[PDB]
Amino acid sequence: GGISEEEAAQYDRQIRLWGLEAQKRLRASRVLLVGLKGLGAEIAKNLILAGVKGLTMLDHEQVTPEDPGAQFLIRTGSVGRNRAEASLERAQNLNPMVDVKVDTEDIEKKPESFFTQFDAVCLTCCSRDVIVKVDQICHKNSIKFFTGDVFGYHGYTFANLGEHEFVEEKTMVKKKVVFCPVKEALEVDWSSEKAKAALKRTTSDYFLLQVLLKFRTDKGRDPSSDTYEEDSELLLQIRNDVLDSLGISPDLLPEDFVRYCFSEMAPVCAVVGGILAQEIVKALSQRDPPHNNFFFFDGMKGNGIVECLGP
Amino acid sequence: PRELAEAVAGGRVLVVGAGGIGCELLKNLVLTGFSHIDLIDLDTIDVSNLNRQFLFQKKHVGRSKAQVAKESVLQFYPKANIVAYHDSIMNPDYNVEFFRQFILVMNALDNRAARNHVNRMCLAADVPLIESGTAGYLGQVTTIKKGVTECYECHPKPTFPGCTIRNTPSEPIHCIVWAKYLFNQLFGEEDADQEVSPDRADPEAAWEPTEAEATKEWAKSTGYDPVKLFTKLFKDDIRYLLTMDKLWRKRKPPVPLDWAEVQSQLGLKDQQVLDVKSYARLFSKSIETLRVHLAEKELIWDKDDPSAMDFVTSAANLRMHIFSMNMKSRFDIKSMAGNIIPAIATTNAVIAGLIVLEGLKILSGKIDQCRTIFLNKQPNPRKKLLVPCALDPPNPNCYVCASKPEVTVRLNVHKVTVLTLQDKIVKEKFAMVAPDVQIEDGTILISSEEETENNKKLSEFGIRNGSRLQADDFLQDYTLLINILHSEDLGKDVEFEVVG
Amino acid sequence: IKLKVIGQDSSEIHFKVKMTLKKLKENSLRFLFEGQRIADNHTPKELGMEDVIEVYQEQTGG
Ligand SMILES: *NS(=O)(=O)OC[C@H]1C[C@@H](Nc2ncncc2C(=O)c2cc([C@](C)(O)c3cccc(Br)n3)cs2)[C@H](O)[C@@H]1O
Ligand SMILES: [Zn+2]
Repeated sequence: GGISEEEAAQYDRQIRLWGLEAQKRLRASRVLLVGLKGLGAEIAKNLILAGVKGLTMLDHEQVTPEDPGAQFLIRTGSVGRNRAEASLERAQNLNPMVDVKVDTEDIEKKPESFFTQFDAVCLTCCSRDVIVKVDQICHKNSIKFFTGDVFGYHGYTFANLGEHEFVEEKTMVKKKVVFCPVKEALEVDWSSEKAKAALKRTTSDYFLLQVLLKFRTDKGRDPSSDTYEEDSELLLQIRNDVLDSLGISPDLLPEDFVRYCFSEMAPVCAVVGGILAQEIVKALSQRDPPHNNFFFFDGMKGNGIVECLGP
Repeated sequence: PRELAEAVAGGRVLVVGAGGIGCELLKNLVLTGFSHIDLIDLDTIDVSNLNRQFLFQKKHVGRSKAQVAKESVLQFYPKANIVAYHDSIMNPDYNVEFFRQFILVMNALDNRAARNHVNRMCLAADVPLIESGTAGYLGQVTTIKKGVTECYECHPKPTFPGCTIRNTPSEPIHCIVWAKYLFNQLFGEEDADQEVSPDRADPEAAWEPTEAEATKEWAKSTGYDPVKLFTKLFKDDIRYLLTMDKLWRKRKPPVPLDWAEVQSQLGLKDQQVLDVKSYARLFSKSIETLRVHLAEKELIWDKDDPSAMDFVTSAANLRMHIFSMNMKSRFDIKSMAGNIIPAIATTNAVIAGLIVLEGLKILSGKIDQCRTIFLNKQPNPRKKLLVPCALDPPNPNCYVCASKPEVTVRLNVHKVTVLTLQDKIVKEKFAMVAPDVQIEDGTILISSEEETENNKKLSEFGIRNGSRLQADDFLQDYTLLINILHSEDLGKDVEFEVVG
Repeated sequence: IKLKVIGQDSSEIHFKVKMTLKKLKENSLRFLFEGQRIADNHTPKELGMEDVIEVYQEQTGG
């Protein structure tokens, strides 16, 4: 059709799932991914295999000694190399049909015009301040915005697809779903009787995220298992302050949560990266209802929950 | 944590399958710190694999999946210890002692028969098994542990009448199945259940209620001549069919096709539906190729052999035409004939991540916290996209994992051969791989070592409504007692039945 | 009670049964109510059923 014979042969098993028109939409789409750590590498791998037009992998950090000894896009012994540069050869090789590019400059320093070339932006390991900034830029220019992160056994994804139209098989029917800004999503008011009732059925993973975002804001990094005792102590204090601040019992997040939220566990990257990449695919292809607006994963319980928070 | 890390760096694990789930799972195990892995897969890499089997690139097409998966992993982690087997897990080299090597087995299979075998091996060896599967956007994981959980076969698991295929097709699938049957009749193992000629004894045909109540040779003798086959199949047979006047009182008669008459009549290429002439030409072309191939190497039908696939496409579309149905694209027919499961990277990635999380809980001595986890496409009413459920205890009535299991089978002991018992019943229905059947009477009936060949009606051995058989699979370390009932009111198409 | 069975593919059915479950579920499916597996001899009364039953098939690809 509008794809070559080689592409039809390669993409055969997914064209049989989502159709040739959806595959053609992916083929036209360019994605920015920020952060090439465990979760970012999974997302990159899934998007590149799916056959997007292009993926720009942006990371300004070096591979460090504390980074895992095994990383599937990075050769062992790359301590000190820029992480996106270190990821480029293996990532490109997953799918030569995709234009895979590297950017080594800090996302914070990027002008608003840098974003306009992309159909979707996906942020991993970024600060709350950065998430809000880029979501605002994406809303201006109608760009699909995603963020996600993993912490120990837990992980999350968030989407802001603005006013999002798609088709779904009942024959296709066209539907619309409306998302809110990430600032609203992260700053829910738990005062009203309505909110107080919502809270009963809200996963505590949403407060976990608030605690971990504030750690990242306060420390400039995430909790690390090398500084477990030091980081555990501060996380407990942040739990107290964050929850007290929202008028919620600190005990909604159990006291031993610190045992389960450290480091990047590869299977958690795979789950969270699989869910996030597939939402990107759905959003780009405008096929099937996207999760509105948070997915929370707890790998101890095997729970994966979709919460609509913000409005 | 120390104990768990030591278990993981210590012991040895087995991954059965190096495909969509298997490649993801191999990666996750290595990055999680599993320092000794064995990986088995019997297949070679195909271009259709490359949208989701990310350890394989185009240059690897035609090499062993398992061997390439290992090579690819060693490029990002040289210290991994991986053993790759280019082999089937069904091979008797993989005996109970082989399985006992492992602290954990993980399935990454795409069919039930192999999963049944692995279930039995893990029960025999008393090694925990993580079972999993995917299809499209959906999938699931679960843990199997002898004496603690249901086994893979504790619950019953989820078919065309001969006469609807041979005489009265009304759906494209009937025509597709007919063409597969035709391919096997012409070039494959001649099976009696795959007859393609009109059925001369069909209840709907018979006028009185007393009677209603009750191919390769020929193609060989023509040199596999396309035109002669076309006429026999698309002309001669249809006219014969039109004999059976009762059939066509109700429904649209089929319309026979004549070779010379036919000869003088967007999405992907393969998604186009061609005209009758083109399929008739494809049919001819494909036969001439297949006959040539049947001289170098009976053939086995494979959706990925262009000629075999073209044969089935053309034959089914001509038959569709004859019975006044719209013809179908090669792309559609490939799905249906090949039973292709649509598949993508993300579903397999999620399932593989869950496999390892379940594995960690097992090896951490926390099996009480293991779950069956379903992956949904959309959240359930409790907002759950991944739905965990507690593990169930062994089913006391399971025909596999119970103490001394027994089943009951109703057949006709006078018309059922000893080959049908080995193949349709003990091998296929009950999933034994290397079986040994003998009568319960103080009389070896089937032997593992191929002996016997019997392959004689059953009643000619001292077998009647009440006899009992002792089927062993020593490889599977599994014994099943089969109780026979006899009957003659089974059905035109039901040759045996497992009594429930 | 009117009950809703909902399958993975979003197939929504309105059933209608009496509160005193093998007949409702009418063997390639497993049936759940808010987390818990539905036995053949389960009753709505026994389960606190007013609602929605979820159905799950085992996939065999990989
Ligand atoms: N889901 S996927 O298709 O992406 O990947 C699945 C993976 C499973 C693997 N199959 C396999 N691997 C190891 N051992 C056995 C198997 C089998 O599935 C089977 C082998 C047989 C027998 C009886 O050995 C057989 C039957 C018919 C032909 C042949 Br040759 N052998 C039965 S089932 C697939 O290759 C794939 O990579
Ligand atoms: Zn069992």
